[PDB]
Amino acid sequence: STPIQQLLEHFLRQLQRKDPHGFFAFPVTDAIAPGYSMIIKHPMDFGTMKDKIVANEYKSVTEFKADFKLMCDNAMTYNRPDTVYYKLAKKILHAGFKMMSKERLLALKRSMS
Ligand SMILES: COc1cc(-c2cc(C)c(=O)n(C)c2)cc(OC)c1CN1CC(O)C1
Repeated sequence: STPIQQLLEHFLRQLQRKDPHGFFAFPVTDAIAPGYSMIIKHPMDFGTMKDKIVANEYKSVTEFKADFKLMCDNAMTYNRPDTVYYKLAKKILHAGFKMMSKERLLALKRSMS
């Protein structure tokens, strides 16, 4: 395992503990959500992101943040605002971007000197 992999696994774990029922743990299927694929063209989930970290598919924290935003955006695009999925996606989005903020990544960048 590499330093970037270790850092991405930490961010992922801290994000995964916000989803207790595992609604974002594995991909959304047409069986679980009717006509999902007709609406969501670029699907994403925590499990897909885990495989990518392991496969060393992330060159930056930005690439990781982009797949995380994608996951939350898809849940807010498919589901209406009064649903449990939309509300959880909104909360985990705000949580991930506070945790992976410019101020936090800057403090980290400066600690690598
Ligand atoms: C992958 O797992 C599920 C994902 C969803 C889900 C549905 C929509 C529409 C949606 O946008 N997102 C993001 C997730 C719903 C599920 O069923 C209640 C499950 C089943 N699992 C949950 C565990 O408790 C059983």
